Amino acid sequence: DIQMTQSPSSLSASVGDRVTITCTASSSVSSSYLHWYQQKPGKAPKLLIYRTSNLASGVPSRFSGSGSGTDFTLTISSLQPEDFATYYCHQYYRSPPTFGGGTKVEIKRTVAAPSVFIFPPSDEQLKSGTASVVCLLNNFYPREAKVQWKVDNALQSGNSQESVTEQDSKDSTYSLSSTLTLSKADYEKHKVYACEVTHQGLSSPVTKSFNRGEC
Amino acid sequence: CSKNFTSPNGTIESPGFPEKYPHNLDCTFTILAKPKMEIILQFLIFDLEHDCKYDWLDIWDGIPHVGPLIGKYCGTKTPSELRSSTGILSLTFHTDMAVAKDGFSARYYLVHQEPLENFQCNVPLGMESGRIANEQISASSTYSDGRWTPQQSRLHGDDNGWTPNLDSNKEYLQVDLRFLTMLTAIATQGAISRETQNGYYVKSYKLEVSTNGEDWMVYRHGKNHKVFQANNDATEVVLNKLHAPLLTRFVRIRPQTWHSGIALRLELFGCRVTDAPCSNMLGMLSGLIADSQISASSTQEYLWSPSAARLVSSRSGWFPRIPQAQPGEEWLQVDLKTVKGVIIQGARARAFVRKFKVSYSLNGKDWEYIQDPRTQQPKLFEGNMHYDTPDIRRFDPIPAQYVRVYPERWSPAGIGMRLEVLGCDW
Amino acid sequence: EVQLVQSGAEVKKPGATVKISCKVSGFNIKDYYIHWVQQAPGKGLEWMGRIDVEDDETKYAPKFQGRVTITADTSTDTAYMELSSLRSEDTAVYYCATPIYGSREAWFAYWGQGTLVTVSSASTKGPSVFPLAPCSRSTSESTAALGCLVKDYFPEPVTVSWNSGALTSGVHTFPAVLQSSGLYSLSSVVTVPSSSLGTKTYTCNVDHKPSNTKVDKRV
Repeated sequence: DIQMTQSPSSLSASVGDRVTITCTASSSVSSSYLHWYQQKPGKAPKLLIYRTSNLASGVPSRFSGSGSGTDFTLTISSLQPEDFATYYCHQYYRSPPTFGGGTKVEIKRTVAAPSVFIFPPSDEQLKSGTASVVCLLNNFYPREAKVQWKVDNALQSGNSQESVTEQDSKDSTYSLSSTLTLSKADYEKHKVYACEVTHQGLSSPVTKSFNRGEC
Repeated sequence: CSKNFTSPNGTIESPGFPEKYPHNLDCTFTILAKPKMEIILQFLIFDLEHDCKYDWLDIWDGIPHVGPLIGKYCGTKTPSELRSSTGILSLTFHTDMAVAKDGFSARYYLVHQEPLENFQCNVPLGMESGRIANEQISASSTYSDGRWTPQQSRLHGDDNGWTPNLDSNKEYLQVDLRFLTMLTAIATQGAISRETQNGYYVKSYKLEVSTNGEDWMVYRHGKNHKVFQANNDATEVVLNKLHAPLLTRFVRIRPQTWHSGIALRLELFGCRVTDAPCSNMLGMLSGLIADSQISASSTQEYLWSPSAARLVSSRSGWFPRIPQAQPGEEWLQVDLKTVKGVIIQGARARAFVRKFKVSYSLNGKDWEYIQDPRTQQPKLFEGNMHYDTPDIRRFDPIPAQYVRVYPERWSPAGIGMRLEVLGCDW
Repeated sequence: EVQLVQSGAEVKKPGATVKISCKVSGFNIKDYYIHWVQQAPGKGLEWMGRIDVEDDETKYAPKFQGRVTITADTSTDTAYMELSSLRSEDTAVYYCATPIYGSREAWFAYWGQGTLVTVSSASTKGPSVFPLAPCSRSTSESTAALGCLVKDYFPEPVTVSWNSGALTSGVHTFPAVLQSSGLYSLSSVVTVPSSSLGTKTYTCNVDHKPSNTKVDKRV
């Protein structure tokens, strides 16, 4: 078979920038047989280019491709936040068809600060006998951020789990959720529950807090 | 400049070769062969390059500008091998006044013909064998990737097959046999893509045939177009025998239905009219029977030309003065031997003869009609179904030097006819 | 407009078999070509195989040979991939794709949405949905974040939409995180104006197809 290698695997390039992804073949692929696909985070791949990276299909003009034999390229003239995806090259010059590893385009953006929010455990959940305290840090750009769970002004480090969204298609920003899962017993034991957030977006870390008693 | 060739093995080339050729030249090289001998022409070198509107080489199936033109060449491309059993093959070399080129080098062989096995006419015509050249294969179009060319349409070819630019029933694979040939059968295959491993095949097709490549006939079966059933897989060969042997030069395969794309590999089967005993073309086509020998009863328009009645070559036909004349009052006469048949053609709305009688003579003054015993009167020969496609009508060998064809029935357009006589020397 | 609609997500025990559906429609026509691709959670697109729908002429990748069977129904335009003897590493999103008719170049012009198979021994539990609303709700920021917590669900995935898919803006449904031993927990957010918090009722529609648990809750 003819193995395909996409060299750059991760690209952080800013919006309105010229980006170039390689695709390269173990053997020689006929020009007409190299195709390119775009895979948005939660979606199936879509066709971009279908012959030698030359022929684009109902698609934006910024995308170009070229090549012959071993070395093929995909080029985005003005990168845009929408264009954040994994890009795959495919060959059908000799069966079985082979795909490349993929190139994960990411976007540089001006620093953005998180809109921190804190969420008390639901009344329904308390009856279940577990209490989860949720903290959103919403529209920040530098992915790296620190969440500090403080219970009655004591930093509690156990039972803290975070999920992060992928970069937004519109504004190239991340959102984060930190959930402290505690038993009802431990929830009753303490009164003040706090979120401390450190992000490049401020020098002052953003303490956000609630009191079990209150509401 | 002109020369004649009769020796068994010979050489033909542009004047002064290996030097570049002199300007404003118009030479004719004619090869003559005895009946039962085939002319093999092979080019070794060819450089005429500058529409061949400057310098060209014309190859003629007969006398130049009388017999049909085989091809015109003006490139760095050596013409492919030719096997002629017309008995005469002619080359016309034309040079201009600018940029003398290297010219051409060629050689010929006169070989005794060997008729096939019995007088069978199921010989492969040369798609698989390469006897038909790449030049002789063309198509309406070819696929964009250029991996499915007309030249890949040879039966058992190992690299895909022919595919057109679009899959439609208006696309076709064309073969020029270069000379009028008997066609009896067609073999087709699909193709498994070398790349995708996808199997493409034609499920059904139509047959189109021509003598000049301009006027076409769809091989009809009854009163409707014949729709041949083709392959059901991409690998196995499917042979369709024609129920009525055809006489043609140009063959076109038009796919009508296909599985997932049109892919074609092809073999054509047949023989030459000349393979049968005493079946030489006596010179109407080639021009060996000159104008002075062709006469007709009547002739629409004053001062007609006698070279309009020539089978195939003529781009018109013979017309009587009366459009609608009464049967047995009109005739075409050829002055030439043993006569064993004729080839009858219509005229290029459209005119052709549907029934006819033949009369023959040694004298030119005492005539006989070929007689059907059952009728006790002159036999009534079946004519054509179409204006272009010729029909060969053989009869019991009769010695004569004068032959006449009397049209009996014809198409609504009226009497239009082109003609050749078949036979051999005593 | 050609469109392929895949089967729903399944959980299947190790060593079992999974058949998934690709319903071709839109332009259809006979002589369609269906290809199956496997995207492991890690990443990568791996070609399982192809099928000539009209003539049953499946071609399979050597990796999945012995273990994959592709079938076509001509009567209903549906193609199937059956994966025998499942593996832990077989948990992936399976896509079906078709090229355009005349393309001998076999670019995958149209793709299906994707079916998730989770090969797990654990088996299936429906989600619990709990609202996330801020206490001291009437604070003074222009916009408020509201939430919908999907706890203790197996296997993946859950679809959280908001007001029956009306609210598609300012919505973040987080990637699920495995909790406990084999329970996933996911949260959804909507950012809405604080002024409209009292006036408008916000409802998250949570769908767990792997247990037919379709649950709506008003945050």
